[PDB]
Amino acid sequence: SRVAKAPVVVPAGVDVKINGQVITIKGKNGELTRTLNDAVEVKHADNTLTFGPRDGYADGWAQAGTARALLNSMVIGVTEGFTKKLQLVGVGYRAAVKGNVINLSLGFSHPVDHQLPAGITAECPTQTEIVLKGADKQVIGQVAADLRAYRRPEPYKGKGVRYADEVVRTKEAK
Amino acid sequence: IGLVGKKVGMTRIFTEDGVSIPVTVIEVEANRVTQVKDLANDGYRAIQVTTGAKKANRVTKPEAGHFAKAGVEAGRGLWEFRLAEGEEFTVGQSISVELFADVKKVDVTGTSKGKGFAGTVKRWNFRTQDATHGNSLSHRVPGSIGQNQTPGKVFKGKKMAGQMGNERVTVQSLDVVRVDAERNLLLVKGAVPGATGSDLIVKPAVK
Amino acid sequence: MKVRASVKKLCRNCKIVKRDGVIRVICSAEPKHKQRQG
Amino acid sequence: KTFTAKPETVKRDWYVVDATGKTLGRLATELARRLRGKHKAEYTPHVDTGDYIIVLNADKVAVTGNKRTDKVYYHHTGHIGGIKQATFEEMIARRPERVIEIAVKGMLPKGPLGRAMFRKLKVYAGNEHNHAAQQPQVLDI
RNA sequence: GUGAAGAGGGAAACAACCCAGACCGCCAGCUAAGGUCCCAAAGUCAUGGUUAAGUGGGAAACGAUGUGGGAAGGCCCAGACAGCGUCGAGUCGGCCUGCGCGGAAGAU
RNA sequence: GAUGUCGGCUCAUCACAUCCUGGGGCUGAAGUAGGUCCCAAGGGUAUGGCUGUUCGCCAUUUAAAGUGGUACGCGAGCUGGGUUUAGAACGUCGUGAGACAGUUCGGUCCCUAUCUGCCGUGGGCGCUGGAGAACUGAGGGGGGCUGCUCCUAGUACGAGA
RNA sequence: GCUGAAAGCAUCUAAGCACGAAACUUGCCCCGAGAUGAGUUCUCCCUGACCCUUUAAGGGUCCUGAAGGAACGUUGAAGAC
Ligand SMILES: [K+]
Ligand SMILES: [K+]
Ligand SMILES: [K+]
Ligand SMILES: [K+]
Ligand SMILES: [K+]
Ligand SMILES: [K+]
Ligand SMILES: [K+]
Ligand SMILES: [K+]
Ligand SMILES: [K+]
Ligand SMILES: [K+]
Ligand SMILES: [K+]
Ligand SMILES: [Mg+2]
Ligand SMILES: [Mg+2]
Ligand SMILES: [Mg+2]
Ligand SMILES: [Mg+2]
Ligand SMILES: [Mg+2]
Ligand SMILES: [Mg+2]
Ligand SMILES: [Mg+2]
Ligand SMILES: [Mg+2]
Ligand SMILES: [Mg+2]
Ligand SMILES: [Mg+2]
Ligand SMILES: [Mg+2]
Ligand SMILES: [Mg+2]
Ligand SMILES: [Mg+2]
Ligand SMILES: [Mg+2]
Ligand SMILES: [Mg+2]
Ligand SMILES: [Mg+2]
Ligand SMILES: [Mg+2]
Ligand SMILES: [Mg+2]
Ligand SMILES: [Mg+2]
Ligand SMILES: [Mg+2]
Ligand SMILES: [Mg+2]
Ligand SMILES: [Mg+2]
Ligand SMILES: [Mg+2]
Ligand SMILES: [Mg+2]
Ligand SMILES: [Mg+2]
Ligand SMILES: [Mg+2]
Ligand SMILES: [Mg+2]
Ligand SMILES: [Mg+2]
Ligand SMILES: [Mg+2]
Ligand SMILES: [Zn+2]
Repeated sequence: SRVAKAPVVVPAGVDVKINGQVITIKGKNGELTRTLNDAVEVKHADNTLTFGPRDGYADGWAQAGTARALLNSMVIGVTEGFTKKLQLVGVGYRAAVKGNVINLSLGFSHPVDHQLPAGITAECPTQTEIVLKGADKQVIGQVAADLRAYRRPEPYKGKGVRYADEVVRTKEAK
Repeated sequence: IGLVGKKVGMTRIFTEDGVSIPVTVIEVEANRVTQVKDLANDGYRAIQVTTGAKKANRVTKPEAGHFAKAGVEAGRGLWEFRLAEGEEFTVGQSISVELFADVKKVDVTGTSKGKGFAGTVKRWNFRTQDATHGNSLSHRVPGSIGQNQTPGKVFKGKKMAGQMGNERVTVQSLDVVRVDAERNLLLVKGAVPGATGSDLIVKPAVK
Repeated sequence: MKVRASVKKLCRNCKIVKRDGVIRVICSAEPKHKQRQG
Repeated sequence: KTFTAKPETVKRDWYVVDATGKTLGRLATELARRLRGKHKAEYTPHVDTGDYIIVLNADKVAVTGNKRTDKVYYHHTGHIGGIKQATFEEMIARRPERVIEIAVKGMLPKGPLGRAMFRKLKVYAGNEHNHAAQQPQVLDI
């Protein structure tokens, strides 16, 4: 509603292909594709995209708020990109990259290998840090959740794969 | 694919390390492709094989013409094998026991030995009732076959007396002990279904 | 997870959310306060 | 005496129906009606006066609400414990013509004539039928 | 009051409930209860609403930003509520009430 | 104008309020191992001593020795120890015959299956000229348990254990 | 869990997307076209004349008798039959 109210700015570089509902945006980093909900109009004019509820769709306004949120993401992301950073924490918890597959050693009896998706790429600045980069806020978030889920931060020492940004609630054992 | 062979019998192979391997000897003579089935004509991909030899007079005109179309001598029967994506054969091509040279494990399908009408003790491993302690005429009999008015019937698939064996049986994942192109022999470790002289289907192990 | 007929905010940080037709209490602060109506 | 239709003289036509987008049950009532011959003035309760109907695109039949996931088809195998189930979406995946067939069969009379009526329904998952020889007229349901 | 000593139609089936009291015949007509998408006779009837639970087509104390209607309160361009010094129109929690939700485990 | 009754044996079948195995949330969860709640019915789920026992207690196992429904499943399938005929005795009550929600010893369990059902196995006709083969797979059934050891590693965890 | 508004925030959910168990559908084994919805493929076989009459998917005569099947016999690691 109020998210939908605020129209997303289209910068220079940031091509816009409206055709029914698909909103295919081609910036200079990359290119993105989203279908959209049948209760969303998209009115592109004046280097500026706008949203609103169409009739015969009670949810209408809610669907505009989601669609605006998704579009500011694709306007961002092919101009500046998205980045996410993870840390490893533990006795000998090493990360390593080898093309589009991240090699992790997270204290298993087997080396976990994580194949990054198409368009999501990654590099390790240390052995105990990982840096994901992409055009798409959802996929970079999903990949990082997949990495974190190998060895989730545990409640006593905070060991495992934290988001660098996150905080880990510790507890003293009984 | 697999190959059709005959159960010669059982024997052993003594290894150099002093192990005695029980073997079934399978005579796998040349399997001659009688018909190639394809997706266009038949709706599925397979080869029909024959093996062995049939008396000239006991081959019927309908059967003789089927063999005649292939350019193959009549054998003792016809069997199909489903093809994978990779495979192709031609009508008339012979396939020998050397197909199994690098195969480590086989499934062997035969017709089990016929036991005729078997009771529940033999057929289903039912327990006998008391030999003594007053048992009246009910030593190997099945006991109860249901409940009461609820449900007031016997359920389908109830284990009862009847025909036992003389049916198709596969035994899976038998180790190939030896292949011998020269004498048309495949040796597999352990027992396989069927009487001596019975037809066996041997395929590479699915598991 | 507490599975209860009566589910309710136990602190200031507890939040009611309906997920898949189930009333749930989630709580950022306390794992004990996480609830499911059932 | 009131007219009766006569089985050896009844005129039966061939029709073709596209099930794409049609609500299952509202399509099925119109099939069942026309298989029975309720649309004809010669309608006779003991005679099959209805028409042959081809149904195309049975895999694209629609259902409202959450029936695509939540509508369950139950059957028993006759063996104890043999209660089997499939959701509508699973039925669409494996045996898509059965969804329309099951729906129509439930709406036809029970007994020999009802079964005879059902034989005139020819349901196809695709957009092609093999019945060009019968010269199907397009029927808008 | 009905059954008993009462048929017919309805309530799937169902003495005792609902409608209704069978003198006989009719391949006429109108109604009752109850019904009118197909099984199965008759509205895929019209108009305006509610429900999204297959609720309808089992179950309470109690729980809940489900959703519709009504009457008041509070704060609010002397810039509210949220995110926060700023940013620009609503925002807050009760009351009543319609319809839904969870609470809801059983044996062929 | 009869629906055989406890317990056992044989054979089961279903429910899930789950005993084990599987998945998971919380823990006053360091690890190991527990507690509690949720999901889950695929399969699995002791032998003995005593007693008619079910049960229970006990011994020794097991991953576990689940809880219920099925005429407290199952005697036209078996048993007949309990119990409720006729014999006899004790305690007890009664003047007595006799009697006991007491005890004790002894004490006939029939049926050739017509129908349904179920397990097997044929004959008939059909399937559109007749015939011999090889098939496709709608559909149905079977199967689905789990211990211990070693490696990973005396590694993670822990003050150590 | 991700992204994500409705509800500027938050929120696994309303749109959208990912994961997740011996349960479910498969994969393994066996039956299986009476699956009357009776399916498919390959092969084999039969290529005479004539009459009758309410003329019709009609009823006979003579000639013909295939492929194949059965029957009988010797039998089986198949079987109550
Ligand atoms: K009366
Ligand atoms: K309902
Ligand atoms: K039981
Ligand atoms: K637990
Ligand atoms: K189970
Ligand atoms: K009883
Ligand atoms: K008994
Ligand atoms: K009986
Ligand atoms: K008996
Ligand atoms: K009967
Ligand atoms: K057939
Ligand atoms: Mg035998
Ligand atoms: Mg025994
Ligand atoms: Mg006796
Ligand atoms: Mg005896
Ligand atoms: Mg019954
Ligand atoms: Mg969920
Ligand atoms: Mg009827
Ligand atoms: Mg009387
Ligand atoms: Mg009456
Ligand atoms: Mg009635
Ligand atoms: Mg009228
Ligand atoms: Mg009608
Ligand atoms: Mg209308
Ligand atoms: Mg209901
Ligand atoms: Mg309620
Ligand atoms: Mg009687
Ligand atoms: Mg449960
Ligand atoms: Mg089971
Ligand atoms: Mg089940
Ligand atoms: Mg399974
Ligand atoms: Mg015991
Ligand atoms: Mg009983
Ligand atoms: Mg029981
Ligand atoms: Mg007896
Ligand atoms: Mg009995
Ligand atoms: Mg006794
Ligand atoms: Mg006496
Ligand atoms: Mg947000
Ligand atoms: Mg297992
Ligand atoms: Zn809280």
